[PDB]
Amino acid sequence: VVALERHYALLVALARVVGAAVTARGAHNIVQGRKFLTQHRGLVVHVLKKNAILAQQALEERIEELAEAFMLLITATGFLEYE
Amino acid sequence: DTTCQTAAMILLNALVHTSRASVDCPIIDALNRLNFIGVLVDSLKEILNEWASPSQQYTSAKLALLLQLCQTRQGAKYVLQANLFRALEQSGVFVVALERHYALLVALARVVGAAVTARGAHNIVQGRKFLTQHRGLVVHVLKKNAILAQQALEERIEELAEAFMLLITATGFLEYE
Amino acid sequence: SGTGLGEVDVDTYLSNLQTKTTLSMIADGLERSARDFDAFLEENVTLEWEAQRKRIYQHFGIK
Amino acid sequence: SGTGLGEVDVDTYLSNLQTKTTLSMIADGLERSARDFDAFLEENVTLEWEAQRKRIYQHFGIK
Repeated sequence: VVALERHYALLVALARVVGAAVTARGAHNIVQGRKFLTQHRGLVVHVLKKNAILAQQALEERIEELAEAFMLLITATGFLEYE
Repeated sequence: DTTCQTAAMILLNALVHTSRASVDCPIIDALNRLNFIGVLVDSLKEILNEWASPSQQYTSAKLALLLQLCQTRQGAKYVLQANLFRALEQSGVFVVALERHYALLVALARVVGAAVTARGAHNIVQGRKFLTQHRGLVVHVLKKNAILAQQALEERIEELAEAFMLLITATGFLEYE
Repeated sequence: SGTGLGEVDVDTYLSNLQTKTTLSMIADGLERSARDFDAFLEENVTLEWEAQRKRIYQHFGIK
Repeated sequence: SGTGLGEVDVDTYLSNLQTKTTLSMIADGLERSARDFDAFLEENVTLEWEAQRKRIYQHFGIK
């Protein structure tokens, strides 16, 4: 249970760097964000649906942060408009 | 109707399948002229709402059909022009209950994986964006693989993990680093 | 004995028959589609680079 | 009593002290970074659209 928690910790770190970068400059980086979600589609869907004893709470906490990380990139990149 | 649309969707799979065995096909061409491929890709949106149950089995035949068109060389032309990358993004899709979840991701991954490696270097530009925009999620699957319900769930992980791997080597994401 | 022992009626018997036929048809179609996809993948991957495609990633990504 | 009872030596005592100090420093740094990131996210999300950002996806994607 502890090994998996460390795995998500790495994905969260990378997701935050990419998420904050796209929403930093503006419409000049949204073109890249859409490709990241489209090229890696499906993986994020599993995380956004999972969230929707000590080690268990720690693991679930990372899922909440990981799930909310991509959500920020979606609303910031405007992937909904692409459909 | 719920059963007519299901049987009709599965029927088209047999027509295109047996036609290829007979590099082009007149059946797939007719579907494009009738605006069937167009409306079909449009229905891909909000797939999460649709997905034993009658609605579940119906979607299986739907995504299964699209996977067949992405195997022939001519399908990449008509399929790519439908702008399927933007259709699967609006839906936000990216022990037995979990198994069904991966089954949907595999179906979508196969359609996208086979489509990029069908035409050539004209679709690799889109594949890189899908992996970069959705990075991290695939990393969890590729690392997971590396009683009855358990084996069935793990089997989907192997197929899902190998699905993206084919797109990577076919798209050339390693060169981008 | 007779006149009913864990049995059903004709109106329900025909419905159960139709449901079983439909379920069997759907299962056969799904299995055939899966087998065709597996054969296609085996034919496309048996060309070359069977283990390198995964070795490159295992070397690039975290093992 | 004395002369040793589940005790250690000075050479190992100083090493354990240094290791504990290093681990505490690393833990404090990680906790401070996490707290700063959480505060930044709270400041950036408290502007508006707190629940809509997830509702749009719950309506688009499969619930």
